[PDB]
Amino acid sequence: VVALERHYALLVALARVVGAAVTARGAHNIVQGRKFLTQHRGLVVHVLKKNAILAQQALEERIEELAEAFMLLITATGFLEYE
Amino acid sequence: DTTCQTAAMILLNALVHTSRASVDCPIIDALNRLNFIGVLVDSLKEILNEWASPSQQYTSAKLALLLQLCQTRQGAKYVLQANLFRALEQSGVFVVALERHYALLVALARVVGAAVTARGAHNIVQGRKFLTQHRGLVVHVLKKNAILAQQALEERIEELAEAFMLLITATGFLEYE
Amino acid sequence: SGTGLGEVDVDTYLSNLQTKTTLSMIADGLERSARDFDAFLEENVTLEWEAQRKRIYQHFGIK
Amino acid sequence: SGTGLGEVDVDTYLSNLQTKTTLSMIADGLERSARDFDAFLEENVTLEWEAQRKRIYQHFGIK
Repeated sequence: VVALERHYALLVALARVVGAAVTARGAHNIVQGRKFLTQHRGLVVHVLKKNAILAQQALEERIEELAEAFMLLITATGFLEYE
Repeated sequence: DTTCQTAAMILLNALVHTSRASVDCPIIDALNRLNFIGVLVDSLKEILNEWASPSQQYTSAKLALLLQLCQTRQGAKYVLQANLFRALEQSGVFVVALERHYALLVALARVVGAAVTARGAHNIVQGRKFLTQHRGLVVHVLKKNAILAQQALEERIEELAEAFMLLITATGFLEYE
Repeated sequence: SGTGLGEVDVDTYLSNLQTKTTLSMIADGLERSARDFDAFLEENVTLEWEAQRKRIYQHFGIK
Repeated sequence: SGTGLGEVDVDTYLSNLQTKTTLSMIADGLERSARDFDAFLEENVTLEWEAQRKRIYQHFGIK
């Protein structure tokens, strides 16, 4: 249970760097964000649906942060408009 | 109707399948002229709402059909022009209950994986964006693989993990680093 | 004995028959589609680079 | 009593002290970074659209 928690910790770190970068400059980086979600589609869907004893709470906490990380990139990149 | 649309969707799979065995096909061409491929890709949106149950089995035949068109060389032309990358993004899709979840991701991954490696270097530009925009999620699957319900769930992980791997080597994401 | 022992009626018997036929048809179609996809993948991957495609990633990504 | 009872030596005592100090420093740094990131996210999300950002996806994607 502890090994998996460390795995998500790495994905969260990378997701935050990419998420904050796209929403930093503006419409000049949204073109890249859409490709990241489209090229890696499906993986994020599993995380956004999972969230929707000590080690268990720690693991679930990372899922909440990981799930909310991509959500920020979606609303910031405007992937909904692409459909 | 719920059963007519299901049987009709599965029927088209047999027509295109047996036609290829007979590099082009007149059946797939007719579907494009009738605006069937167009409306079909449009229905891909909000797939999460649709997905034993009658609605579940119906979607299986739907995504299964699209996977067949992405195997022939001519399908990449008509399929790519439908702008399927933007259709699967609006839906936000990216022990037995979990198994069904991966089954949907595999179906979508196969359609996208086979489509990029069908035409050539004209679709690799889109594949890189899908992996970069959705990075991290695939990393969890590729690392997971590396009683009855358990084996069935793990089997989907192997197929899902190998699905993206084919797109990577076919798209050339390693060169981008 | 007779006149009913864990049995059903004709109106329900025909419905159960139709449901079983439909379920069997759907299962056969799904299995055939899966087998065709597996054969296609085996034919496309048996060309070359069977283990390198995964070795490159295992070397690039975290093992 | 004395002369040793589940005790250690000075050479190992100083090493354990240094290791504990290093681990505490690393833990404090990680906790401070996490707290700063959480505060930044709270400041950036408290502007508006707190629940809509997830509702749009719950309506688009499969619930």
